[PDB]
Amino acid sequence: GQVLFQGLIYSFNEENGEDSTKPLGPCDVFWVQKDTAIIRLHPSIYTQVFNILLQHKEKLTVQDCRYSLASVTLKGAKALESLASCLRSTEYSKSFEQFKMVSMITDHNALPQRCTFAFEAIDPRHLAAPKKLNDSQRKTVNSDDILSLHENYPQDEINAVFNELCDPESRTQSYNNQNTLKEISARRYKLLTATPNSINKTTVPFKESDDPSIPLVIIRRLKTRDWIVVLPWFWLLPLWHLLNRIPRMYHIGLRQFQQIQYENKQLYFPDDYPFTQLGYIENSFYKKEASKTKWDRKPMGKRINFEKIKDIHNTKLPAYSGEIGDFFSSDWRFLQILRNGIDYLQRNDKTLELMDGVRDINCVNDVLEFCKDYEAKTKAMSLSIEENIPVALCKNRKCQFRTSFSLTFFPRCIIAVSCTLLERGHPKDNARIYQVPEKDLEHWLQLAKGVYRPNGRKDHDLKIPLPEVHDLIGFITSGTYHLNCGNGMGIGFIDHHAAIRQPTRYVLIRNVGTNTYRLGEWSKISV
Amino acid sequence: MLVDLNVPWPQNSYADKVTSQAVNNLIKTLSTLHMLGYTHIAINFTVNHSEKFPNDVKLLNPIDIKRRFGELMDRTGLKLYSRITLIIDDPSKGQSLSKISQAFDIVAALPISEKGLTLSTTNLDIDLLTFQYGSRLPTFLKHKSICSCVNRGVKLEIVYGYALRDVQARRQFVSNVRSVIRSSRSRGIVIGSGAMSPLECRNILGVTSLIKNLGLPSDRCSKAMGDLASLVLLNGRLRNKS
Amino acid sequence: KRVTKHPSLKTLTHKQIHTTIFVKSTTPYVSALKRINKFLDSVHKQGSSYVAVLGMGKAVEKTLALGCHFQDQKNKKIEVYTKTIEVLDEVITEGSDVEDDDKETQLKKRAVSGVELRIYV
Amino acid sequence: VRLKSRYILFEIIFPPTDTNVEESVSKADILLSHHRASPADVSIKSILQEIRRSLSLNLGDYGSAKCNSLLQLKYFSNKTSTGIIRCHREDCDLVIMALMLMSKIGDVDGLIVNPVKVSGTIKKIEQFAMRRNSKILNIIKCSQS
RNA sequence: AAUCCAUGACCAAAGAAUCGUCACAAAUCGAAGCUUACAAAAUGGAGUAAAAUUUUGUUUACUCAGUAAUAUGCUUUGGGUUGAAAGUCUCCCACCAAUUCGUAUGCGGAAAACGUAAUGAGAUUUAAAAAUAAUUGUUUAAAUCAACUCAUUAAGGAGGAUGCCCUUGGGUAUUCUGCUUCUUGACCUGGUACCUCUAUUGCAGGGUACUGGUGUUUUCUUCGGUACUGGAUUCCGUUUGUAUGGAAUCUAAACCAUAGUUAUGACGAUUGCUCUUUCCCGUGCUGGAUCGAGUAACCCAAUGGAGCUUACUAUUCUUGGUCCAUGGAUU
Ligand SMILES: [Mg+2]
Repeated sequence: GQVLFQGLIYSFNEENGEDSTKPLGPCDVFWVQKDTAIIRLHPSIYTQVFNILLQHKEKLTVQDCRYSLASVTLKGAKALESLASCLRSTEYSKSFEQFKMVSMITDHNALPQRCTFAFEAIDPRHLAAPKKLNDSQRKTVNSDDILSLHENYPQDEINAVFNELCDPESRTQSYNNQNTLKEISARRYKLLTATPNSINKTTVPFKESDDPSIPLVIIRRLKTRDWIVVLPWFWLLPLWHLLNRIPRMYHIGLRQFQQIQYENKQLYFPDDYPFTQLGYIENSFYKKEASKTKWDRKPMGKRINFEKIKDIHNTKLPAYSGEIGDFFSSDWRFLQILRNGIDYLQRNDKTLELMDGVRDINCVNDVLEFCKDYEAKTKAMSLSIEENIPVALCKNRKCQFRTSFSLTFFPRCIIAVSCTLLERGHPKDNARIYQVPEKDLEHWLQLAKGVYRPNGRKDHDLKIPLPEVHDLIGFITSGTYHLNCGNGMGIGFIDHHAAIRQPTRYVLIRNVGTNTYRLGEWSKISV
Repeated sequence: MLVDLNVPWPQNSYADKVTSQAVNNLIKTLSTLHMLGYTHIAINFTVNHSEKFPNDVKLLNPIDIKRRFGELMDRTGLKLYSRITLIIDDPSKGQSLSKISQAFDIVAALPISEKGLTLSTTNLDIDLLTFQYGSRLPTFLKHKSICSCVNRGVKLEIVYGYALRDVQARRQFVSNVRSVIRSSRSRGIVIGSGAMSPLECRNILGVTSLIKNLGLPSDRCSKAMGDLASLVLLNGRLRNKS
Repeated sequence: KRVTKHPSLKTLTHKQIHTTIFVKSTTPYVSALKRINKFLDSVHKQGSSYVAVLGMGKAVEKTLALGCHFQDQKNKKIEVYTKTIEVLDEVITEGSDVEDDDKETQLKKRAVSGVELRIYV
Repeated sequence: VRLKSRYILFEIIFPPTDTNVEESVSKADILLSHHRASPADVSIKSILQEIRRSLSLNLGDYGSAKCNSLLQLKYFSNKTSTGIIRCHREDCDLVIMALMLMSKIGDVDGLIVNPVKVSGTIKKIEQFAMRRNSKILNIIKCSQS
């Protein structure tokens, strides 16, 4: 079906008879003619992908496309109604016959997954004004047309356009006669006097000899829910001009792209993805150093004091006395070492004690001291020698979830979940995710059901049952007030062992400086 | 929602029979309270501690809201409750609360002497404590008794209606309400309107501004009034049912 | 058997979408009242006459509730119409440990009854 | 640094103080018997003088001097008995208490002054007044049936 | 001359955070949001119980989506918001293989009457500041330092010399020779040669290739081309050619801020910071606990972003460093 998908790429490394796989990141792979495969992804990891590909090129042909093929993304409901008014076809084609009707659908989710329309379009500067297409069969649009769209598909012409875009000879021939703005203005001025002296034409006709044929590609993505149009490098500017010329189109940026992709449920390679190598490495570095510089920038008595915050954990320990993790970044090294120490404690004996080369730990304070001395040693040289958090999206199905004194050797897999606040509270990034205890299980259930005042309104003015410290199961990376539902959406990553531990889906959220615990429910995301 | 807990009934004794004009004036003033905007109304009936209580249960309340105000209740859409205050002077002619607590919903008191305050703070199953704001207070409002009666749950009731009667008693009412605010330390303060005429009832904004300028913070006024009136209505209904 | 359901084809020109509330099954009552009041106020500056209220399936009951609320509360003429909605469902047909999400697809039409509710000013 | 103003909306309500005449118990009937009309002897300088007298009599000398610096009646008409008085944000509670303590007019007796909406802008006051006027018509239309 | 202590002068950074409450099927000092309509119960759903009917079929009485929705409620935030909202400062917010600053010019930058780096000099006796465009109460300097202004240094690769760790060798900094970085373009006048239109020619106008010249380019401040960017509906032609084009009627909107039009209110409670008051272990500890005060000043948005300048911090909150400034002590 040659449909576009967005999956998780890996860096495979097999010399002879040994295979070790590392999490690389995202990628978009597309097949054409069963032999031409295109792979598009982030440049920083694209360099490594190209390197590991060129390392094995004895029976394989590689082609880089960084300054000869480009793509632009459209989002919204009326995104295709302007792309149609901008694009014009050179001669009759079935791809355009389907795209014309698709432009009137107005709903992207109604269309099926397989929808790729490619053809040869006219120059964007050829058009004077963005004239809209024929709109008279708008009412007679039923499901039979969409049902037939999956059957009727011109594979031949679309494959020819794809092969023309891949081959570097036709891609260069496309630049045969690239008319200048002065030439187009002269053509528009000479068409003022045509042989039919009855109709005013402001456009200019197409020529089979003195005109360049420009190939376009249009693909729909199911995950990002957007329409990506691919076009050569030097041809993108004229299309972009006429696209932005539409008075319902603004330019979306990487920050607004982040807002959009955070809106639905989606994730990011550099910022959100905490388990890949490049993403987590540069995330931890850049964010930690930036926050630390902004923190040391302000003087004493002017910044929030993470070190001195009372009433954070019940039965306070004399180890940190402030924040348990890192003051700036959501650190998973402390999380994994703490959980490893807790697992060791439960493995030596059924119960855990709080207060009493490296010592044989008998209390969680020794685990906190181990975390602290490890971080103090790390304060000098590189961090993350192997990893801190992997992702097990398939291994539990592969064999099983499987849980001598290192505390930092084996990592702890995490699942991508989304926690939604069901009551009063506002989340932020680098937030802590705690698990609801067993003794105070009915109080949170009653708070989630309802507790009103005798006046009638809700009641949030009560005493909070502060939980213990050994309840860290996750960290929220993208915490921002959700505007699509009216509550606070939290994008975190919880542990699978603690997910199976609890018999309920309730979970507590806390900030990095705030000492209040909000209640919510998390939902698993299959990404 | 707003709650009024101090609507007086035009009848002092039990031999006192009601007059149709008094019932009409009470209907007028309740309609005016509902017009200014209210949800809960609790009419009060005054009685003397020296008067003989009847040997009845079916006749303790000469109100019978169901037969008189039961039509207004489902027409205009409000509620009415039973409340009785006790004008207590000295420890005599009494020693009966278990039979007056089952008939009515809210039980109040009106101490006017030295021993009256002590007996009100000692062994009286009361909810609200009311003082004579019109005339002078008995001796002096101190913390030793007020703190002890507020820590158990009994609140102090303030009548902003007595001020709008004449011009001379305004000074005494102010000097008494400020003493009550200074002694109670602004925790257990509930307010009511003891007006019998529809010309002496105000809205929430005016009353709030008055009590704010008289010595009570804006948080105390709102929170106390609303939640404490709702809670006293709730516990009265609960002790009436069970 | 695994089968997913996509939404129904919505073809709105420029203004039929504006003066129209699509009542979901999870949409609260008071939010619907607020948005209906906003639409009722903004219609005659949008240039329409009525406010469309479309709901299908589980939300039909509370859609009729919203209708009969404004029927007598604000004394505004209401018009109820019974329509049919065709929805496309994507099912897997039987014909290697592969994820069930990435499998062969077949489209099937399903007709459901729905209520359109117009409110005048 | 910036002059902060705050307008107060007040209404004159006449209670049906007549014990010889029985009254109908409903919403719109009491709304109509409470919003009947204002008397002819009603003006802006006659209400401002009365409220100034009441303020000087209840608060005192300095209490009236501090509020009478920016105490003006911006908009008021006797047809519906709704007025908008301008005052400062510091003495707004004092003006509300003075409106509450308004006893009677020099010639007209038996009336209540009700403060409804208070804010620091006239646009929102006008919007709330229009909303209240629209809400008033609903019970009237419902009861006319 | 070295170190320490106290004061004063000058440069640079930042503008503490958390919780709860406020009547009206609507409200508040305000604001936003809870709308890609379905519980696969529409391929004319799945079954149970009774009567009658020679089974079907028909009439009554029920079960199933249960993680179920819960009626003006509910969640969020709101004056420095990128530390100055302040200020008669500058600029972007349509393109233009080019009469359109076609500007490879120290670096960064789309631009900036923009930031910074190395060297030399300067003070109404000067390139220019004073005692014949913006801003600032004082408004650069004029022993040395510090600050302002102006005048030079084009990007990358290769060879030699010097200095440092190091003495196979390699790395960094400076300086000299020198190559690579190539869109047949200041503007304008005259002559010659070729082609097209005005429907024969000499001639009239435009384009291109070449040569010659300062040629009154003294309007020393904008003067080039193209572009219907709100919404609704109707008419007509089409496998003879273009697979889409032609034209018509009516309205007025384009209304958009994780503050938005001068609104950002009222108090209560908790944590943190400065100095002083005392105690303790082990001198000391971003140590703990009381007894207190302070949490300031400059000033406030009206479309958005960047640069610069100017106001701020004396018991009227703070922090870091420097000083060929003085004061005391030791060597
Ligand atoms: Mg301004």
